[PDB]
Amino acid sequence: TLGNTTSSVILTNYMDTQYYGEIGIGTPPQTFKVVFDTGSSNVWVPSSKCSRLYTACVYHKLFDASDSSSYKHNGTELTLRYSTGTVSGFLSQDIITVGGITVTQMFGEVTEMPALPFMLAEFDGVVGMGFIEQAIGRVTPIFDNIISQGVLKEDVFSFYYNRDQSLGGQIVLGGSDPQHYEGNFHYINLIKTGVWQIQMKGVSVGSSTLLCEDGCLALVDTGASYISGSTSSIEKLMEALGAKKRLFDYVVKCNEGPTLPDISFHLGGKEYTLTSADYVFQESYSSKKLCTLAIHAMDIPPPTGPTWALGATFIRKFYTEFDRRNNRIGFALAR
Ligand SMILES: COCCCCC1(CNC(=O)[C@@H]2CNC[C@H](NS(=O)(=O)c3ccc(C)cc3)C2)c2ccccc2Oc2ccccc21
Ligand SMILES: *[C@@H]1O[C@H](CO)[C@@H](O)[C@H](O)[C@H]1NC(C)=O
Repeated sequence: TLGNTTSSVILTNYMDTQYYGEIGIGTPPQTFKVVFDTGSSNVWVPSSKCSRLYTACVYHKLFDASDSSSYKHNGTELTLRYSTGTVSGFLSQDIITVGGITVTQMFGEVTEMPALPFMLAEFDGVVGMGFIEQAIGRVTPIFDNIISQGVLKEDVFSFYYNRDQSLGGQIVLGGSDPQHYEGNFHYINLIKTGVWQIQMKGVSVGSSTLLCEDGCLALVDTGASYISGSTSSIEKLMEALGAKKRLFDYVVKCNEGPTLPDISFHLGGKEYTLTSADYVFQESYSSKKLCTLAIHAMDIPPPTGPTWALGATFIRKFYTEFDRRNNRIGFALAR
């Protein structure tokens, strides 16, 4: 069933690395800062039942079921794994408000939240924008529950991520916002339903296709901060850039940031090009300082990986539309 409704969520941009919006859980609503993640399908927030020995729980908003008149108990144990850390807790049900839409949703109350990395988290929880296939406990994802209401003009959702005092970004549920893109969308069909993953035809450093020559996978992840490849791919890429590997990143000398070549991603029919301005955190131009890149090595395990991931580095240049009706991803140049 389709309606006429489009709904939007204003996002906050934290240092070009974290983009999050707000949701309300319960009656009266308890508000949480959440990441809208196409790379996962579970909704979770920290719990009032999290032990204060977890320092992260001291530093974030906690859902208290005892203050909500609409809460429905479940209790099923749940463990959720991410790139940087793992959370564990139990399932609960309550009303969730996302941009004006009110939906009865099953979500996990997190009772184990490690200080590393959750102390670095500016957001409280996560809202999974993926398919039921990737959902732990085979729990209906929020978008599937929103589609079921028959209010949305279309079964699509769009992402706009700004460059670091105005709008941090925007999510549109049931459409796209033309104020944030230029030209026309170019679509790429998903390899298979269940994942927001597409086929990538090659990666060039300069003009020459130095990587992904025999084809590779690309996960379009709104919950990822960077553009990521396997340890091997990123080693070749960085060697070509003249970047040196540290513990958590690669760096160049700040003076050599503007001289770095363009990086292109062959997706569907087109070439998606990023200049050094799009992938270097250009904090200065000093010969005496090191500058980080917005491209990181990430070994994404099977069945999803080995795969590349196109996170916020890519979405900042290319406004992204996720089409649930036709199992495809659309890109247009972001305004
Ligand atoms: C663009 O804004 C996103 C900002 C949030 C990113 C970010 C980091 N990004 C992430 O975790 C990614 C979010 N999207 C799903 C992805 N899963 S995966 O399939 O690629 C994968 C799964 C397991 C392993 C071992 C490796 C890869 C991991 C985050 C996102 C969602 C959930 C938790 C989370 O933790 C933290 C904790 C601290 C700091 C950043 C994060
Ligand atoms: C928890 O939710 C699932 C559906 O996700 C349901 O089938 C199950 O019976 C629930 N468990 C309890 C104890 O309510």
